[PDB]
Amino acid sequence: EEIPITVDFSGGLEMLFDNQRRHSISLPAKDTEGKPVTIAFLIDYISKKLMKDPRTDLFVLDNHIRPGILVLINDADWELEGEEAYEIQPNDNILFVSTLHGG
Amino acid sequence: LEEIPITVDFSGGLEMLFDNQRRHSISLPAKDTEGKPVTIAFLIDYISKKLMKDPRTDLFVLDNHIRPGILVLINDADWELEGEEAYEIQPNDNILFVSTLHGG
Amino acid sequence: MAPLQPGDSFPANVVFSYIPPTGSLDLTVSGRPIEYNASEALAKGTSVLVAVPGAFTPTCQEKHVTGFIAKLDQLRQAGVDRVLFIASNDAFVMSAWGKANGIKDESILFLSDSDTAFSSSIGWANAGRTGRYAIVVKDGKVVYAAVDTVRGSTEKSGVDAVLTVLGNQGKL
Amino acid sequence: GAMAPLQPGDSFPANVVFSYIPPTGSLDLTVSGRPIEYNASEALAKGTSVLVAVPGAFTPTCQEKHVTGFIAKLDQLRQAGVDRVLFIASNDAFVMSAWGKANGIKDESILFLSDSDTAFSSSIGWANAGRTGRYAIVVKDGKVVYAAVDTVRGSTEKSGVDAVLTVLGNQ
Ligand SMILES: [Zn+2]
Ligand SMILES: [Zn+2]
Ligand SMILES: [Zn+2]
Ligand SMILES: [Zn+2]
Ligand SMILES: [Zn+2]
Ligand SMILES: [Zn+2]
Ligand SMILES: [Zn+2]
Ligand SMILES: [Zn+2]
Ligand SMILES: [Zn+2]
Ligand SMILES: [Zn+2]
Ligand SMILES: [Zn+2]
Ligand SMILES: [Zn+2]
Ligand SMILES: [Zn+2]
Repeated sequence: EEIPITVDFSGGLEMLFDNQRRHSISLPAKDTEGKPVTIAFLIDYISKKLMKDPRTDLFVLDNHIRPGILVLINDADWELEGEEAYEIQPNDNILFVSTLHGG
Repeated sequence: LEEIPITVDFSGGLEMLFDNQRRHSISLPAKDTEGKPVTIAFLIDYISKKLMKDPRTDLFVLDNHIRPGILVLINDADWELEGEEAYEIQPNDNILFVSTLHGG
Repeated sequence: MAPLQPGDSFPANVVFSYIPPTGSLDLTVSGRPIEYNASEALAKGTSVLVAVPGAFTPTCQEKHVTGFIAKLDQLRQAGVDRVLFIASNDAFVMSAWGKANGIKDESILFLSDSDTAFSSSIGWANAGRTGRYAIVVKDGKVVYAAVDTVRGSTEKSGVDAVLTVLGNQGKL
Repeated sequence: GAMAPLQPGDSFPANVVFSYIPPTGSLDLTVSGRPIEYNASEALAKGTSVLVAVPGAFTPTCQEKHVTGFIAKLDQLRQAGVDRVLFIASNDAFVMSAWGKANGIKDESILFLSDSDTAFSSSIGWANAGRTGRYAIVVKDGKVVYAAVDTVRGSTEKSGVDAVLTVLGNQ
């Protein structure tokens, strides 16, 4: 089976995806290892199958998400729900916002 | 029973204590209350009680001594070189009190 | 605009921006500015409000605020309930000025008359700076309001002028 | 007034003057010096310079990020060839002098000057409502090599120390 989610891109990140904020995608509920799908897999999936800009520097840097991007899981900062390890569940929204603030 | 004539100057904002008059003429008793030659210490005391026109005495003298931040020049010479408060005043000396603090 | 005079009611809707003291003397750590309702605070008790052309400037520093700092005990003894120091400087600069003078508490508050809005309304401001004046208030009513127009003078707005006018009243 | 962007390859504008209190070696914020004029146009006409503008002295980002970064890496700026570091703001020269002292600067390593009435900053288009913008201008023997402004509040990406160092290493 596959699992359905919605990913949103804001703060300029949308421009990397045909200037489109919202996307609906169906992930494999399990990774190559066969373990439940996690945000880390998602991030890796977006960079390789959804970005239309070839500069992957701008979203993921050395297999992890670029600094200065907020990640909200159902409107909750992913620091409160596990980072890059939250096991993705159906109809889960993941919001990526790039901000120059917080420096 | 002779006197000593001098001129005292106030600058750096100290003049505002004397209705903005810088120069003043004073004739001092050549001997003080214990009969010794009159000194700057006597002068400072005299100025605070008999010459000031402003009621804020602490702006000139504090705890029976000159307020800090006031240079004292004796004929253009720093009174630290001539002995402070113990310098025996000579006739026609010019004593300049100038505040290093801005304003008063 | 009209000169504010003794016997007048202190104006309404007078607000200052200021960083409440936290107990720190660290100049590198800024708090968060908020509003101070001067009209409400002055409505009860005896207040002393002093304005200075500029924070960290020589006369404003070496004479005016120093003089008040030297005689808080005398001001308290006189019944003064609060001392306020204002200027056009922003609430961050005013707070650093207060700290630079070793004030960690509410004994003297350091606030900003933003855009000289209050000072301009009473005719004691110019070119983006407040004048050097001092207002004494008692239960909403002005009891003293004088400005030092002569360069460098603190005769009318200094601590001693405020102490003398206070001695002609009795309350806390 | 008149406005013209200041861009790499330009001659640094003439008649640019700031008001400042020269460092005497004291860290006492209660004793203020005497402001004088600083002829930026003449000082920048020889050697590498780093002119950094900040919105406001004693404010959070201006303090806790921007100036602290430059102070932390003066050795690295010196090693890179920088002859002078200037920090300007609309704050008057007295407040600027107190800000520098509050940061332990007792010498000329970093000068703290006032762009009075944002006269210079407004002439290059980086000022508003009586405060300068957050920008940085690297200059070398009179000619501008880098001039970037940080528009987003809190950002020191373009005018911060690390931006300037990167620009210096590319020559
Ligand atoms: Zn990661
Ligand atoms: Zn008179
Ligand atoms: Zn006389
Ligand atoms: Zn002479
Ligand atoms: Zn000495
Ligand atoms: Zn001698
Ligand atoms: Zn001695
Ligand atoms: Zn003389
Ligand atoms: Zn009236
Ligand atoms: Zn600190
Ligand atoms: Zn200021
Ligand atoms: Zn001076
Ligand atoms: Zn060099």
